[PDB]
Amino acid sequence: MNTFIIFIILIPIVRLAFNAAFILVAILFLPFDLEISTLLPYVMSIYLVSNYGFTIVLLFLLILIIGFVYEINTNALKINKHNKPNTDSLIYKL
Amino acid sequence: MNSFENLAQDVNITRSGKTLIAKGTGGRSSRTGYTATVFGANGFLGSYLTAKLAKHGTTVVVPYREEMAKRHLKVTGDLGVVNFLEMDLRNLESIDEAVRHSDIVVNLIGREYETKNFNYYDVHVEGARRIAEAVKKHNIARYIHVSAFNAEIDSPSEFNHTKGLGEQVTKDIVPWATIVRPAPMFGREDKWFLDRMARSPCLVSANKFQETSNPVHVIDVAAALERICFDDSTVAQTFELYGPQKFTQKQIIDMVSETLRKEVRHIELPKALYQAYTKATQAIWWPTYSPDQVERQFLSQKIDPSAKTFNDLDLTPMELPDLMFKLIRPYRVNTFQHDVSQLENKEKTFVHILD
Amino acid sequence: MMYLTYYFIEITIFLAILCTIFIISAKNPMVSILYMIALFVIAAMYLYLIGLGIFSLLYIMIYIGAIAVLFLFIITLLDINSTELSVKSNIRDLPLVLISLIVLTISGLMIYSNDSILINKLLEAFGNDYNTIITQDWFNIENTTLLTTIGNVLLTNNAFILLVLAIVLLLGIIGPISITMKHKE
Amino acid sequence: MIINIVEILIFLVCVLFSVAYLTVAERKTLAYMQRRLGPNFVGYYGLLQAFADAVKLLLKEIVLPKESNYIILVISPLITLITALIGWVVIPLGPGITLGELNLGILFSLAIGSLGVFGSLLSGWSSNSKYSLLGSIRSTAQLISYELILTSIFIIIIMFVSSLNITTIIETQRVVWYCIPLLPLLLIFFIASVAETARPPFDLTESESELVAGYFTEYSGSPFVFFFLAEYSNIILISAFNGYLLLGGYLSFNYSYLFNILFNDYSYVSFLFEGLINSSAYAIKLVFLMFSFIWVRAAFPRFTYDNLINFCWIILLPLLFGIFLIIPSTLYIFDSFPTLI
Amino acid sequence: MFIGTIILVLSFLGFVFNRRNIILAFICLETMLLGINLILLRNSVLFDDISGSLFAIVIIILAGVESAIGLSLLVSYYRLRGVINSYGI
Amino acid sequence: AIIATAFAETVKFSGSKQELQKRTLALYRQFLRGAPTFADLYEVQFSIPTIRTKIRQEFERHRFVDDLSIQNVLYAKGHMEYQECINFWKQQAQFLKYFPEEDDIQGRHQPSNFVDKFLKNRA
Ligand SMILES: NC(=O)C1=CN([C@@H]2O[C@H](COP(=O)(O)OP(=O)(O)OC[C@H]3O[C@@H](n4cnc5c(N)ncnc54)[C@H](OP(=O)(O)O)[C@@H]3O)[C@@H](O)[C@H]2O)C=CC1
Repeated sequence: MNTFIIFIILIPIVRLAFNAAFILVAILFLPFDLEISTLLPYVMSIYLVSNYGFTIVLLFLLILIIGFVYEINTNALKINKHNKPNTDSLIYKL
Repeated sequence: MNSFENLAQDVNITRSGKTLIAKGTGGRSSRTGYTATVFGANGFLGSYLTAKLAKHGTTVVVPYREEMAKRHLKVTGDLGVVNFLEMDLRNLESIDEAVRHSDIVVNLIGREYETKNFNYYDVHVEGARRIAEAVKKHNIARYIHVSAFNAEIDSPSEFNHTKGLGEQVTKDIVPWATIVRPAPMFGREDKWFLDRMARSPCLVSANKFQETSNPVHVIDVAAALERICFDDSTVAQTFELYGPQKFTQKQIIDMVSETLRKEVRHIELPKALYQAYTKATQAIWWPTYSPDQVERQFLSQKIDPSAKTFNDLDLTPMELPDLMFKLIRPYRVNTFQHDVSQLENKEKTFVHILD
Repeated sequence: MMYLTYYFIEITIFLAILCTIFIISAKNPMVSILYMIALFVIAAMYLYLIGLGIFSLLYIMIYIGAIAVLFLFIITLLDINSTELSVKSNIRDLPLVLISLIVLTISGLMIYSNDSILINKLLEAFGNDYNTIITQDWFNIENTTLLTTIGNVLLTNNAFILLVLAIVLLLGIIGPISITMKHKE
Repeated sequence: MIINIVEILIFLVCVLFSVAYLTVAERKTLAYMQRRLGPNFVGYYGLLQAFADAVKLLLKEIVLPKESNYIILVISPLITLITALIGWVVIPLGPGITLGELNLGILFSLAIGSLGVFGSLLSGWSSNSKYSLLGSIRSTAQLISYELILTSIFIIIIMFVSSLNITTIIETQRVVWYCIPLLPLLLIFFIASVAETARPPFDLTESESELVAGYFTEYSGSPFVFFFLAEYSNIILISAFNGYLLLGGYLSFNYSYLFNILFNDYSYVSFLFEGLINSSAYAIKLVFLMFSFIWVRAAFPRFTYDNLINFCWIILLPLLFGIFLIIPSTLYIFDSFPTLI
Repeated sequence: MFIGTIILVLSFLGFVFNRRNIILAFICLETMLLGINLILLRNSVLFDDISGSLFAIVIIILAGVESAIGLSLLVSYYRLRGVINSYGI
Repeated sequence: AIIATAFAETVKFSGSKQELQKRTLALYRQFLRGAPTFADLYEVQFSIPTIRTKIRQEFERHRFVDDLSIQNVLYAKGHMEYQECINFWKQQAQFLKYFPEEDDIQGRHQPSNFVDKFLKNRA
């Protein structure tokens, strides 16, 4: 019986439409989360992988920045409006 | 225009020598002349009663003990119609005050269970005697006791024993007393019938669900008390407001389950065990079943055929299987739509995902 | 006192069985996802029992933190009809369910051994009888743990797999966009 | 294991009482910023307001709507409180003066801040009505989108010190607090903290749903109370992450020369005065940052969901995936990669 | 070695004998991957080796990306049809 | 432009009885098809047939009206009420205004001959 062990037990026991940016934000959270979680071993082995695993993780991050670039310039997460304001010109046949 | 649907005439005269001229068409502003007194308007039946009395301008005196349960009665009439007094059966002056200026009195007192300050005797017998003696002293023209169905002076149930003693004492001090004997009442926010079968996690019967009875909608009993308060033919009389259709407990439960579309839970464990579990639950402060009521689970409704009925008042009492839909639709879960097939082709035409 | 914490692994085994049966039997799928979360927790428990709390936490912050958030994020938005577990529809599988259970379990247990006689391959799996001694040496000098070792090998010895997982994640970005996002313009 | 019980009860009392009076501190701080006063009538200067709101809500009915679930609306607030509370275990108030004292304390906090989302996820399923299930989705997308940004900062600073022990991360801040070399990360971490708690200027769903008939947290009774002891504790917790990551935690002026001058020996007085000084530095830092949550609330208007997701994935993330490259380079330039101890 | 095999087998059987919906199929896939990782990590402990934990972390990555792609594919199906009926794929 | 709501019809005064006959019949048909919706949306305590009976009564009310303009007015008012009911604008009270009969018998004495009206001063 440790104080962490005593505490981690005590506390508990005492039709529609959607925009596809709503769903992409979740679907894209996965890979970016796996990237930032795969970066943990680097930060905890950063000395032992001196200057080799540094370069390796940079090529890793650059490859991932590519996909981020693709996401931005597609404008995936932007919401798009249908009822546009008219910008044609007013032209009268004579 | 509105109508005095409760009165047959506009000039009425009580048996105490008061003249009561009606005023109006019979709406919120009208006055019936009458002044009544209802000793349990805070409860399930008396609430519907004061609503029907004060809809037409009848002055209503409402003794209360809790200030906060009652407030839902002031809505029922114009200013000055509903009048409130704080009262207790252990204070006599309070009862004389409540009944002094009344042409009509209505006793709805009675718990379905015992307490520390009131046993079944003290509340169904002595309280009736106190009210009767004051109804007699002041010589109130009318008195309308309500004593439970199946009442019998000596019986396995102490409740029905007291309810029978309350009958004979009232009628042996106030000879002109009217006595009503309603059968198990049902309706919206009922005590022990439909809200229980619809909410209680599990039912129990020390018998089988076999106790036979004739239930009745409470609004109709309130209509009956209205049609008795004003009809002076009903002095020294007795009524049996039971209902057209005989229903065993298991029949009611099956209709409740059908209408709810959920499987009501019933257990049917024996008598002594349930009687013990009830006895031990009487020490917590909130009402629960009490040892004397599982005793009444073995006592089906014996109807007295010598007493008047609904048909002596021009009433057409209602049927349970029709009204159960109105009363149980709120607990109806209504899971989802039936048979979604033959809808894919229709759904395929609509845009489900915008970009 | 000692043996109060002896059968925790068997408890987790029993609980995983329960959560699997509950995932299979539940009416509304949302409940089935909640039971999947219970299963990932039990797995994280078991991994702590055998000395890998780092993976317990990585599971709780990956699977539960993202995948199951997303599963609820989907079933909240989609009209996923169902058919509650029944007896007219699913009983027919009982003989095949039972045969498949017995065979697949006995094979999955016999497979891990190198004995030549069949029955002995299973009786070897059921030989979990003897305790493993743990000796203490003094050769480890650093504070290297499992995560540091994983970083070292993954970023030095197996760099190529890392630089391919980057492309798997590029697919995880780029495929869902192409599928969901209509580049009409 | 008696003193372990004593130490738990001390901690729980201190944290819960701090939460209760953070409610009052929120209201009085916000008031004086608005040139009014109060609560200052329910106690001796309002020091009993929070317990009055509680006791009123515990004597209140437990009412459940017809078409709702019971178990989900009940356990989900309870599990939110639990998950928010167990994050307090790994939080140090002195060098090893911690209940957990794990070697994976960062990862414990990071996994528990991932378990936190489920309260908002299960809220929308408490209402079978259709719009609530989209309002919860808006409020989940903000959290899971901003947890990427809080994490990324945990990793950026752990590049400086290669250990997941919280005490070790604080002890490396004797030389300098990590808010001086990474000052912009202080703003970013404080912005994202305010977002993850769904606090203003990031209170989109509670407002957008306060207008509508639902899509909010329409609870009552005890679940209200637990949700309001889980919001005002996740606030302190996220403020603590800012503290022990960037602001030195329990660190302060070197109290070497003072303790040398005044004591002469290691007694059970010096240990007390030391733990007082450490915790006081940790506390005043939490106070200034809780003040900052309130300060921000009093000023800035609200965001919309498009402005907010755009803020995250198009402005913050690029800067961070840039910082992921500049800092390892900055260490490699100078031959200063930290060791595993 | 036991718990992993059991979750794997039961989840394969619940994948195969699911006449009800599809989210059970997704769940059974994820549980199969979980049971694999537990088998492998048990063996990696008993051997005191690292290749097992490496393949485990790799499985976690790949499974998360699997679920991402699967739940975009489902969203495409739903785009076109509007309802994911019990017996449709 | 301020666009019309869901079931809005533009007000158009027909010049003939023969066209308004058709328009009224379409309105009656829509009321009947929509009566179950009028039972679901409003928490109703009676039958769909009783709703259809009341609808038939309300259309029999003005069955013998030969002035064309008054008929056009009646048709427009009826389409207004259909739009009010099918879109969930009305609440229960405004709908059960049309069903006094279903509510419980109001008392006992409902005078129908002279003498009772005289005793109640309603003659
Ligand atoms: N409802 C049924 O199914 C049946 C009812 N009856 C009888 O009809 C009457 C109906 O009462 P019900 O409709 O059941 O709802 P209640 O039984 O709750 O009505 C009880 C009323 O009696 C008052 N009361 C009870 N005990 C005392 C007391 N000791 N001193 C003062 N006032 C008291 C209560 O006042 P407060 O609420 O302020 O405490 C309440 O207003 C009762 O007499 C009952 O015996 C008979 C057969 C069946």
